[PDB]
Formats: sequence, structure tokens, C-alpha cells
Amino acid sequence: ICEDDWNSGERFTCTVTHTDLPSPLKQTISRPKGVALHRPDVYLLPPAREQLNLR
Amino acid sequence: EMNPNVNVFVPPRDGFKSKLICEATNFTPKPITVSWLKDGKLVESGFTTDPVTIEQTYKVISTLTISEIDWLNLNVYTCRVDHRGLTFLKNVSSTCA
Amino acid sequence: GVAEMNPNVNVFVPPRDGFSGPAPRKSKLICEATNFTPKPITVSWLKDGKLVESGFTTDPVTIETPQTYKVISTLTISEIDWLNLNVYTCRVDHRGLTFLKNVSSTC
Repeated sequence: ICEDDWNSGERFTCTVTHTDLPSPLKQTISRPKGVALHRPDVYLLPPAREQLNLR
Repeated sequence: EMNPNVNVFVPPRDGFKSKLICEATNFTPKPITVSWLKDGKLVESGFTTDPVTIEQTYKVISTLTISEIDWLNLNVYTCRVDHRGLTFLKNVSSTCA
Repeated sequence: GVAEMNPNVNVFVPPRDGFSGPAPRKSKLICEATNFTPKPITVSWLKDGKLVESGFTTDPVTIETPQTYKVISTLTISEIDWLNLNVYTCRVDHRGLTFLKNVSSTC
């Protein structure tokens, strides 16, 4: 799938052909639109001193 | 002049490439045209026509070569029968669908 | 007056809408075999272990490098017996070998 074809918001559903289920299932896999872009904030949490005592 | 009885058989539920038989017994006169369809589209090749036998009535059958993958995906195989200008259609699908 | 093969049992069943006519409706069962030589097969129908002696018509064996043949059979059944989940078996006797194929309408 082209990169430009995914950002346009198209319905890409896959189908299966199995003998147990006569009716194929459809799974809607589409990227939701209208969302915003937020800069992620990375924080590092050092381990507490209560764990280093156990060694 | 009587209307032929169109009957299309289906493969068993517990498995069986299978074949499709469209019987048109108890029909008159002897000439009869039998074709096959696939999801509303014409079929070029992949089927044969057995010679008409004698059961006065006759017996005409047709064999279609299909696949297991293309049969359990909600596909309609209509047996179009043209008899004395009358087009007979029989839409079939999966019983367990 | 040298090809020895085994028959392939193929049983056809009516669909959920294959019954027609005045009540009770009736249908047909077809048991065909292809790609086998010689052809000692005798058409026999078994309904839940009971031998059927009426309602069947054995058509003559036609002709389809080994020489293969094909046999087409027809058995008259009833809609009432089909709703009771009755297993139909097409008995095949090829050179003494017994071939069975149990079919039903269970999904």
C-alpha cells in the first residue's frame, strides 16, 4: 500500500477463505482523521533506594 | 410443452474441487440450452454438457468445474435454462451461511 | 481379451432450497465416481444402515493412457427424512474393496 494512500483515510479490510466459517469476516483497519500532533515528553524515573538494599 | 424442473446440487457440508449438476428432467421438446453464471458474469470455459439421454421425456445434465475456495465465499452460480423462449433461473448459495 | 486404480466417491446433496413440488417435497441424491479402471462398481444405497431396494435408478456407465469411466446414480428421497438428520452412505464395491462416504446436513 502506498504511503499517500494511507493518509487519505481509506478503508482497507482483509478477507479470509476458511472452510469452517462460510461467511468471511471484515476487519476495518483505517487511520482516524482529525487528530492533532502533540510532542511527546520523555521522562526517566530512577529506581528507588528501597530496592538496591536487596542486592 | 412443460416447464423443466431446474435443480442445482451442492457439495456436502463436511467437505467433498467439486462439481455442480443442474438437472432439467421432465422437459419437452428435446432441444434445450443450459448455461452457467458466476456472480452475475458470463462463464467462457470450465464446463461441459453431457449428451441428452432418454428416461416421452428426456434427461439433460451439465457439469461445472468449481473450487472449494470460490464456493464458500458467498458466490451465486445461477443455472440459466432457456426453454421455448422462457429463461429459467435458480440462485443458490451456502446452506450454512 | 494393466491399469489398476481406486474409485473416488462423490456424493451430492440438495441445498436448503432444493426441495420443490407438492407437500411432502422430494429431492434426489447423486453418487458419481471418476478416474478408475476397471469398473466393477455396483450401485448400492444405505439409509442409516438400511439397504434401499426401491426408488433408485442406476444409469448405464458411460465413457469419459488408462481408460477411465464414470457412473451416475439417482436416489429419490423425502424432505421429512432429511429433517431427521439421516446419514446417507453410497456403498461402492471395487474389486472387493468397500468404499463408504457418510454425508449429512450438519454444519
